[PDB]
Amino acid sequence: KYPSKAIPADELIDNLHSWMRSVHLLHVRSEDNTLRYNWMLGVYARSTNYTTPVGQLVVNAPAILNYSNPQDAFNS
Amino acid sequence: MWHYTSINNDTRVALDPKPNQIRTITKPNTVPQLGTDYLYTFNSQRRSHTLRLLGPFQYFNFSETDRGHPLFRLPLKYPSKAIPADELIDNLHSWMRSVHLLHVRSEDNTLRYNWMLGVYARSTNYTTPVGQLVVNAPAILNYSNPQDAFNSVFVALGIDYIDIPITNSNIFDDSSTPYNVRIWHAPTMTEVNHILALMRKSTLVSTHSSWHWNVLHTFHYRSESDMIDHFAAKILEDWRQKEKLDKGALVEADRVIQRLIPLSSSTYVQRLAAIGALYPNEFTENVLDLSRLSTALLQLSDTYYQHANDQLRRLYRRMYNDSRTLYMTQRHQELLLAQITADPNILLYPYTYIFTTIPTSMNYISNTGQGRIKHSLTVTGATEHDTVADIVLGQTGEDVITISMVEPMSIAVEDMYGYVLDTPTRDIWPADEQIEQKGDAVALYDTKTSRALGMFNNTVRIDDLLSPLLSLVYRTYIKGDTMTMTQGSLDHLTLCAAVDSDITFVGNRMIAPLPEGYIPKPMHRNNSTMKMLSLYVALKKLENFATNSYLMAPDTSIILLGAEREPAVNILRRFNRNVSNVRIIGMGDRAVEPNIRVRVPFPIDKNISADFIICDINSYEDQSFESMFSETISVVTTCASAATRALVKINHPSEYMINSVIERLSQLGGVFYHTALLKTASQNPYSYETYIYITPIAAAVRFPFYSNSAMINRYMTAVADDEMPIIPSIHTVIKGHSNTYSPGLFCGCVDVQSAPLALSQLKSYCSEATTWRVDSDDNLVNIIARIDPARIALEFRTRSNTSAYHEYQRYVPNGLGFKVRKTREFRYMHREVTFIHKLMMYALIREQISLTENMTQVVSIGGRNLADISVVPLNMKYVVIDPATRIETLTQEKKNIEVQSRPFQFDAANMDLENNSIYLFIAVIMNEPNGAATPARMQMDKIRNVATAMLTRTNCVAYISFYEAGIITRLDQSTAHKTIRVEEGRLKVANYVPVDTLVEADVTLMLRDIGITHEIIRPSTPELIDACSNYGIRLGSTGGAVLDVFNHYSPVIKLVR
Amino acid sequence: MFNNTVRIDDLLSPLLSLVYRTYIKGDTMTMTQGSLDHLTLCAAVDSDITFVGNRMIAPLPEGYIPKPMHRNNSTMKMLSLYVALKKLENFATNSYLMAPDTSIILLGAEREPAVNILRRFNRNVSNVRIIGMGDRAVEPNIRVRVPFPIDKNISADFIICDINSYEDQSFESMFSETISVVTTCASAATRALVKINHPSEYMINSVIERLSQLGGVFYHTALLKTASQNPYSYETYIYITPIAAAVRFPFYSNSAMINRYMTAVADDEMPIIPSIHTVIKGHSNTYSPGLFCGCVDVQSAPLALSQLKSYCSEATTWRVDSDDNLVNIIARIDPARIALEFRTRSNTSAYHEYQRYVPNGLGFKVRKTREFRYMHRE
Amino acid sequence: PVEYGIFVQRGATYTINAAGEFEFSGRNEKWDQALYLSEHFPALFSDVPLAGANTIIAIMRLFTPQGFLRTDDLAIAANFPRASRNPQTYIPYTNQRGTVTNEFASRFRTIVATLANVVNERAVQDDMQKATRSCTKQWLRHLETQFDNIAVAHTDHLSVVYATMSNFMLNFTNNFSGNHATFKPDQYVITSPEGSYKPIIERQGETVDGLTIIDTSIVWPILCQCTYPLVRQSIMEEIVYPDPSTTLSQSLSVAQVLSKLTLPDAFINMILSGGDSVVMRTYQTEAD
Amino acid sequence: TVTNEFASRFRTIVATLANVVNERAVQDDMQKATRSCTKQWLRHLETQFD
Ligand SMILES: Nc1nc2c(ncn2[C@@H]2O[C@H](COP(=O)(O)OP(=O)(O)OP(=O)(O)O)[C@@H](O)[C@H]2O)c(=O)[nH]1
Ligand SMILES: Nc1nc2c(ncn2[C@@H]2O[C@H](COP(=O)(O)OP(=O)(O)OP(=O)(O)O)[C@@H](O)[C@H]2O)c(=O)[nH]1
Ligand SMILES: Nc1ncnc2c1ncn2[C@@H]1O[C@H](COP(=O)(O)OP(=O)(O)OP(=O)(O)O)[C@@H](O)[C@H]1O
Ligand SMILES: C[S@@+](CC[C@H](N)C(=O)[O-])C[C@H]1O[C@@H](n2cnc3c(N)ncnc32)[C@H](O)[C@@H]1O
Ligand SMILES: C[S@@+](CC[C@H](N)C(=O)[O-])C[C@H]1O[C@@H](n2cnc3c(N)ncnc32)[C@H](O)[C@@H]1O
Ligand SMILES: C[S@@+](CC[C@H](N)C(=O)[O-])C[C@H]1O[C@@H](n2cnc3c(N)ncnc32)[C@H](O)[C@@H]1O
Ligand SMILES: [Mg+2]
Repeated sequence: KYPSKAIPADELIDNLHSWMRSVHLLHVRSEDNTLRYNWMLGVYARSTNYTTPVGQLVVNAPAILNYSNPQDAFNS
Repeated sequence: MWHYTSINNDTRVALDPKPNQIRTITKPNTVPQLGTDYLYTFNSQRRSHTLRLLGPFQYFNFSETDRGHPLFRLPLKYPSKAIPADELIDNLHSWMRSVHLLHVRSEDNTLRYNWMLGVYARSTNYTTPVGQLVVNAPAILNYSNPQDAFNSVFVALGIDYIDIPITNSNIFDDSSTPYNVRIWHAPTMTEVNHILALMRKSTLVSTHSSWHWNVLHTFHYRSESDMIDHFAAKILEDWRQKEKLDKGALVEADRVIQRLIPLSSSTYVQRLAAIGALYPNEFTENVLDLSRLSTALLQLSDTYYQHANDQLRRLYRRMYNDSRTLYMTQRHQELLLAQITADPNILLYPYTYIFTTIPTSMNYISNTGQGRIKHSLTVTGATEHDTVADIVLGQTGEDVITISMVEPMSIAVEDMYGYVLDTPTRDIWPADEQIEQKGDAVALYDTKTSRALGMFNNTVRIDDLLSPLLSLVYRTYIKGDTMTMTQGSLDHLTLCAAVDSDITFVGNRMIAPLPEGYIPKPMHRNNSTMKMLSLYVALKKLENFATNSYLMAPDTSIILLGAEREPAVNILRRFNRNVSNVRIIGMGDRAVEPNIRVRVPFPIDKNISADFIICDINSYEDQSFESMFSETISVVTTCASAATRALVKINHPSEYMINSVIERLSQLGGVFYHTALLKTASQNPYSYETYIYITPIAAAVRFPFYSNSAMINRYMTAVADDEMPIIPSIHTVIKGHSNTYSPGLFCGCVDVQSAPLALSQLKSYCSEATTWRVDSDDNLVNIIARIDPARIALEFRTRSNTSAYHEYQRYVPNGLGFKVRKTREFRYMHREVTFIHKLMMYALIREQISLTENMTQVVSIGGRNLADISVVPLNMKYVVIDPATRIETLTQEKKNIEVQSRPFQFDAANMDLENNSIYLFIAVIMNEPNGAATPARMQMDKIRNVATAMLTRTNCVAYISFYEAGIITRLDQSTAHKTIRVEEGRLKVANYVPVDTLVEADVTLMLRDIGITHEIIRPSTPELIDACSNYGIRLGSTGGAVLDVFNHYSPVIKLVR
Repeated sequence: MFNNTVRIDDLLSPLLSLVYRTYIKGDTMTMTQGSLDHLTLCAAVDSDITFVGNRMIAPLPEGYIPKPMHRNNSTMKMLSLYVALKKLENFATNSYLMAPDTSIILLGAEREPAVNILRRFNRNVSNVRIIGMGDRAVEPNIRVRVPFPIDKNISADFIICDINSYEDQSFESMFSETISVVTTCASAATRALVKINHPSEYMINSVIERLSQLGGVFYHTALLKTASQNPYSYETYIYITPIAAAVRFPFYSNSAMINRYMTAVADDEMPIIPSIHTVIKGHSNTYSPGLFCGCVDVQSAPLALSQLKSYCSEATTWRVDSDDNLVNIIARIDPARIALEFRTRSNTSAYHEYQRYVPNGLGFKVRKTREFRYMHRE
Repeated sequence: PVEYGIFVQRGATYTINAAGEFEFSGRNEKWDQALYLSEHFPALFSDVPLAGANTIIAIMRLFTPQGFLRTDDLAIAANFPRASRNPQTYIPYTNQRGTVTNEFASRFRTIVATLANVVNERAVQDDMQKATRSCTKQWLRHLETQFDNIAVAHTDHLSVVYATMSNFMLNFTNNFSGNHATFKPDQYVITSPEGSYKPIIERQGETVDGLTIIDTSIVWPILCQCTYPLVRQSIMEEIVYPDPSTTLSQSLSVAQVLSKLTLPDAFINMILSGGDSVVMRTYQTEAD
Repeated sequence: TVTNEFASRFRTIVATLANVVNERAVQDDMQKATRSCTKQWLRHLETQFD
């Protein structure tokens, strides 16, 4: 839309915001303080719109993204 | 103040107009006015428009015809932004012109107008039987006695009730209403009782403790959820009202018990009814979160359903099992009595139990709203602990807590250009001293300086330390926000150092506005840039001290002898753009243009001279000491020969190098070179690199050689460490009273229930600990706590593990922080220089004390708030004799610390020094107990008395700190002392009163006259590194400049017997 | 009832908002740096202010409308206590900015908005500590109990205590706690301004005796009361300072601030709630304090003014419009008029004059009027 | 598309919480009618405003009912069976006696204005000819007129029919609350302790000779190709007021059959009602 | 998935071609009718593609 000049900050912000409103990662919030969220696998699943086996696993069991020991997050 | 004071009134009846005001109630003639006729607001975050009419129109049903009006088309017309006020007003006005309620104006003054029925009729466009009755007999709306206003429509229509839809307050939303208000024909109390009884035989209905127009009305809900949200909002209203009534304030409550009574509801609404009637303490403490009110309310019931208190549990249960009854306090009940007295035929809900409220002593702390709590943990408390479980802290995301390496240094701009001096002291340089110092400098050069000092010097760079400030001047100048400053001013030089573009004043004290569309790039600076600027400022302050303008004089020159890109040459050239005829050139062996590229010493053909020079020569190549020495010598020689005011760098400032430089200047024919060591505040705080200042003077310089100079001690005392540098850990497991923790900081999160326990345990290590929840919804509380060596040195003196756990549990859940924004902690927090010098002196005295054998106790006179506690070993007993110290007999008994709490008497005969004792007098002799300055003769006198008093003792060791006189000579000539001062010849450190200084020569002479053993020691570089590594402190720039000259002139006398 | 009804916060609210409303429109312009008007401005808006030059505040950046400063009931009071200390260090001062390289502590703390306002008021002064320090304190304020922990080092050139335990407690514990609070407040600063929640002669004198007991310092003291306090509060601020001289006449007896509290005692009767009367009886003398308020047909209006002369000294009246015959009437009941009129049974009045008012001679006002149950008096 | 992405990121469905708050799925799934008895509701009908998706919400407002909730009073007086504690029926439109303007029709007017703005924006975005665009608007205002012309017949005549059919004996369930956002039918089952339960309402796939499929297209003949006795003004049909007996008797008959129909099962299960039993061991705690 | 990513990509592709053929259409001053007809065929291809 703007081949030769800077995107005006208003349009950049408004589109970036509406697109941010557009995103929602799957998750199961929990009270354990040791838990983390496997950002990579979640954003990936979302990007494939949950069609890959990982996206299936995530769409059915979002809790699998939560993890204590970092490695186990993938072993799971 | 037990009895409630209140004036209950049917506010809703008062809202209804006289029939005569109905014609003009729309105010057809004039535009609606904001804040009086209407209340528009646009929440941009929610993108939700909200209009709300005031006056009678706050209660107003809309006909679909009214909803077809463009006014209601407006929010769709402006999805993302506020409706402009003109359109709002014009549409609101034309719609106001659109409305006309039916009425029959009459001359009776007792008459009112039934606003509800009229607006309702109009909204249904008079199709309902009420609308028919009104369209045919408008006069029926007029009424004297409020109740009859409805009885008249009940008799005339023959119906037992009328179902009026409720209004949404925000006229914009067209959403289906949660419930609606049925209105019953029940003039008598008996008819009311019967309707209530029958109402308890039917789904989803509730009612108020009393009713408006004295006419019975029931809410009928379209679902359970609607009933729950309604009951919740009402519980909040009743609780706020009762919260006000219990304060004894007069209230204009429209009704005594604001909360709803279920007649038939589900379990959950019965739970809300029960905790609602309880008036739990937890509401007043703000322990509940109102962001999702009903939820918390349900949870509250869950506690009360199984409450630890028996009375509250049985009370809540009993209320739950008789939801239809209206529980109320005796104090409410007397208000209900006053109401029934003033209006004998008032109706109010007949089924009502009167309970005495159950007191509860637990005052929870709480505060919804942003702001992390910065706890100061107590060493001890009423709570005892035994084998506390290890408390794991969670991993924290960077979304919540970031851990930057070093805290950036907030500071005033002028403070960047300060420098400190160190004048020479020795009148002669004996050859044996030359061999000793040469052996020292060679041994020190051949084996590299301390690895820890290297780590700090390479971690705490001055460039990053200044970066947030220099950029900020650029950001303001880019916005045009900057305006006025003097031509020669330091603020001006900072501006030239912040932007690449040439600046120009439009007149006195006024920089030119930026040309349109112009946004010049920030000036590019390497690490030595600001330093070179500050050295230039130093020379400007040395040519004459009083100057405020820093511009070079016309027809004069400067050379920056070490060069590369040398941005400082460009900045300086641009700073002096308005001065006529001034050479400004760099001249390195690696120099790029503008700077000439050339080796030093200069080629014999080339002619180089200037009124000033700032050498920064430094060979990157590793080399023999003899070559480094000859090279630095030749560099100082050519630097001095070429200018009247050289400012040579000295990369390895041993006493031998500097003295060889003085001897070499002595060797030059016919000129006598005055000289002084120097250190600017723009140097890296930890660098031992020092700038010698060479100038010629006609007089021979008495005392030209250096011995035990401060700047020299900064380098020479540093030596290779036995140990690896102490890398700052982040701890995540809070063990109970363990004492295994390496310096660093606890950082993580816990479930908020476990938070009081965590603060209870980390009091053993950290002196203080910031904490916060991220949001009201997320139960984890984040916690950051730097480890204090002093707290360890206090807490671990005994095995007892007391804490204020009982207090910290008053924080859960709202009482320990809220912050959505990500926080940024540093591994090396800023501290003022005096504090660093304190910690250094403590490292010196503590290392000194651990060496001594068989001493029963440490007596720290004037110890204040156990400031010297870090020094004393955990085994031996500690004693304080500062009058100002607070007494804590429990803390003293539990932690093995006597406190005399009396002014120590310095007279020798009165004094009683125990054998096998270490007497600390750290900065106590220089002040009277009341804080007034003690004159120096009195200080030398009291030191003499402490000396004579310990002559009888077999084993005793005094440590009398004091201020040497020489510092006043040096600070009078320096600039970098934001903290330290010199008010009329006296030192004025920190906020302390000015105080006269002792001379070291007379003190040592006096101690020789007493014959007691003595050794004037001062903390060195390794003590600094230990202080910073242990406390997690970065030095900071002003501190780096002033610390050498300050530390050297706080001698610690070490009396020994 | 009066102390909890006549809050100072609502009493000041129309004024503090007005300074915000003017500043938001850019209508405000000139004021001195240390001036009280400046401090009021810092108390009115959350955004940091900055002068563009002497006696001139900077214009608002375009599109910027900063939120009003959030204030609790004790905010303006804390500001006024700070002003009091500034006036006590030297009476003649006009600038109220803290001196460079000096510190203050607001010892009682929570959100303590006053600490933020004060910190922003002194933004142009170099190097000044300003911190709250409550047991309930939220950041910036450090959270800590008083007396201070024996390890922690606390000192300042000024302190403004506002400590007040919400918990009901034994008198001996309240006494020991207030004593320790004054003691730590005096030890920590050269100019303490401690609150005294229950200023009996005994409490204050015990405080003077306790300061007498501290070694080597003689504490001059004075009771104090700022105008930003709730008008009815008996809470008083003792002012502790040290002076080289021993203070002749240091104890209090029959002091005014003390009498405000000590003379108050539990009443035999319930508080007199202000009624709104609606029936004007003829020369009756039964009316509880409050005010007549309502309307009559304008023909009956001269009669009404004729009767309420017995009670009210004066009575505002008006018709709403030329078309509506009812005349509204408001009349506060004067005890003095009752004490005059009821000395004898005669019921004379200027009815003959009041009937010269009907119909146009007794008011017109379309705008809604706002009467108060508690009118201001000097 | 943008508003869509913002809407559907929230979730295609939601569940009302026990605390009463909505909880959207966060998932984009096709609805199945098996979900109708489930905890879930379609999210288009939540009436919960959402930032950046205001157009979808405002369009979804147009589906709001224009009726009222009449209590089934005659059915109570007659003591007819009613599954609810307070029986009620949502009658789709109010009687509009004596009014020059018809509110049911005016609502359709505002609805059509909204659709005009919507179809206008879509028309200009797709650069379609002015001719077709105005033709769409013309058809819309025509629908407006047709709607008024029959609105009289629905609101003032069909409504009394709904109002009496609500009181008929066998019409025992509550039909609708008037709140699409929150309504779900009360779900009774015939549970037994020693068996599996039968829901009364079930998606059992019996179609009752096609009665369960709904042709919404049926609205077109209603608006456009049907006469009503009130619509016809000026000829005068004179309204029919059907004899109660013909349905009443039918109801009775049904009620009389299904009454005794279960009797023998009821009698035996009464006898054997105490007859189920658990195996139990009795340990002896003392001698003899 | 309710939406098909392979098809949605073709959707964005077609929007781009719409902008392109739009610019070429207005540069050559061609009739509004044919222009909207091109857009119509494009959205038809979109549907077939899904
Ligand atoms: N899609 C996706 N890729 C990731 C994510 N996190 C890491 N990666 C990728 O995984 C690769 C391996 O991770 P790293 O060990 O951090 O490799 P890296 O090249 O050092 O990553 P950089 O920080 O960009 O230098 C990187 O190339 C990243 O692009 C994630 O959350 N989502
Ligand atoms: N349509 C209509 N509803 C009214 C009118 N006046 C009161 N109501 C409704 O009648 C209900 C009962 O009246 P109240 O006793 O004042 O109940 P309330 O919930 O305390 O009302 P609030 O002042 O909004 O808190 C309220 O929910 C109002 O919404 C009116 O004039 N017109
Ligand atoms: N807060 C409460 N107040 C009164 N009774 C309760 C409460 N909570 C549970 N009960 C009793 O227990 C039964 C509900 O059981 P349970 O608590 O396991 O599930 P619930 O209804 O979801 O409540 P909770 O949310 O406390 O689990 C109800 O019949 C009720 O009588
Ligand atoms: C520490 S750097 C500082 C230079 C300058 N302040 C800058 O960074 O722009 C010193 C430089 O002086 C040069 N140098 C070292 N020895 C020199 C010598 N004997 N004569 C001239 N230049 C020398 C080195 O190449 C080195 O780059
Ligand atoms: C500078 S402070 C503490 C310095 C250092 N941090 C320490 O703890 O030793 C010195 C304190 O000693 C106390 N003091 C001064 N003169 C004293 C005296 N003559 N006898 C006892 N205490 C004294 C004062 O109250 C003052 O607070
Ligand atoms: C009346 S409030 C006023 C505080 C402050 N002016 C404000 O509102 O922001 C006094 C506070 O001091 C706290 N407090 C009470 N006793 C204390 C004590 N002994 N030590 C420290 N703080 C105390 C209480 O928690 C109370 O919230
Ligand atoms: Mg109300």
